[PDB]
Amino acid sequence: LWLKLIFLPSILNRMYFLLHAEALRKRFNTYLNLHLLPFNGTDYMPRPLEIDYSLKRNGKVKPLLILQKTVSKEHITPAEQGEFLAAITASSAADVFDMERLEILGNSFLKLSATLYLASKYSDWNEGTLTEVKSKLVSNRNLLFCLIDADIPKTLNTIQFTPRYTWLPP
Amino acid sequence: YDDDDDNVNTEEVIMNFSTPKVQRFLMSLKVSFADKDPKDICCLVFVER
Amino acid sequence: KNYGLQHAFKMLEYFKICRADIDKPLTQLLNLELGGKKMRANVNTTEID
Amino acid sequence: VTATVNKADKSKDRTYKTECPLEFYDALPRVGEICYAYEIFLEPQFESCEYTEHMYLNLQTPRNYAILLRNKLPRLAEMPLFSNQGKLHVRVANAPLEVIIQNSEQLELLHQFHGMVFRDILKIWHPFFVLDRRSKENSYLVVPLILGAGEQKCFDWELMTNFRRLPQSHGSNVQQREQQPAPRPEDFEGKIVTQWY
Repeated sequence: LWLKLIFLPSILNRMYFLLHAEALRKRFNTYLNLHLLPFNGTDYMPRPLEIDYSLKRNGKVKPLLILQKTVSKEHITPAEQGEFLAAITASSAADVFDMERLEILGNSFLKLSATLYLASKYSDWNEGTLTEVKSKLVSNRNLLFCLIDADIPKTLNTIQFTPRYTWLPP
Repeated sequence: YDDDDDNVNTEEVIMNFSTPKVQRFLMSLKVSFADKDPKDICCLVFVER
Repeated sequence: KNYGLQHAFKMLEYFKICRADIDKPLTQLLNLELGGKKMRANVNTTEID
Repeated sequence: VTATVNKADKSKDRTYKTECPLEFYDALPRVGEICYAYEIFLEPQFESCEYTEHMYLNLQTPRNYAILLRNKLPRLAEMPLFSNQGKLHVRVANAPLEVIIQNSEQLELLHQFHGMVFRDILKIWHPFFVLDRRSKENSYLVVPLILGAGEQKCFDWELMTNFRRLPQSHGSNVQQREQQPAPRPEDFEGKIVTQWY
């Protein structure tokens, strides 16, 4: 029991942010009306977290997966709780995963979506002002404000776990 | 010749090759701040020379 | 990564990054219109060729 | 967005009031209410060997601890931990243990043991820490478990009524060691000892 209690603070600190990730997962699934699916309903089976081994301290064209599941719904996969936890966990928290790899795809999608939205909305503008407005939309300040007003930064995992020094037990 | 582990060998040599004044000082230091938070302690040592 | 672009477009409505409208929903950005006065759809293809 | 004054300080940051998960809020168990305990199971992944026999064997013993809440947890993903002997797998049981606390002193014993673990076994304690009864943010308990009747498990009351605080390690001189009873192997098997000399 002493050996098992040695690991207790780490387990509790992971459970904290796993519960935050579950909250985010359920909230986003419900907002998309996808919460009634067999995958995402009461029968959700969370897959175990996966080690991101890329981290430093750890004839024919193949169809693209995201586009494959964009047009056909049979390839839709449940949004994993571990994936949301990785999205929340910053690199400063010296955990075994971070938000870096997801951020690349998220940034690319945000840029593409803002570009198409502005092009469809303001089709009678020159390229210069469209580029400027897009740079404003995807700027750090805009994303910062529009995530602060979503009450997300109160649930982020961004500090290294030093239980003895900067941690308050339950 | 006592052992090969240097980390405890330093403690051993310090404990053997010091007068009981230094030994008792170090032991009182160890038992005073065994596993505490460095921000939780603030101490002074007054010596003459 | 989990739901494709069509569902991911709705998230920008959640974060208020892209303001929605009755005429152009966010789910239909894949239906981009190269509209405006800059295009002339009545021109016969011989002039282009 | 018009003003350009705030474009210089690209390296700013802000202070945010953190908030616990909704489950952990107001999760302190109460007398005469149903509370749920989720046992924590540790699965050692590394292959057993002469160096890692103790860590492999001990972690598989069914004397685990749980986490005690008023609120009900969702299903949690299995999680990896890296001990010095290798990798670990930790899972939280999806089916909670449902019990009721019918004694204020019983709850006091539970919460005293919870405070004891951090104060002594893990030494997380600080001079200003206080045992919290406010039943507010981040308030839940940790309780040990032992096998009872059948496959069901229960609270391990004897350890908590015995270990309110860890006894301080004190040596014995020859005089007082003489009449101390002869040590028995059963009293040392699977226990914790320390070299006081």
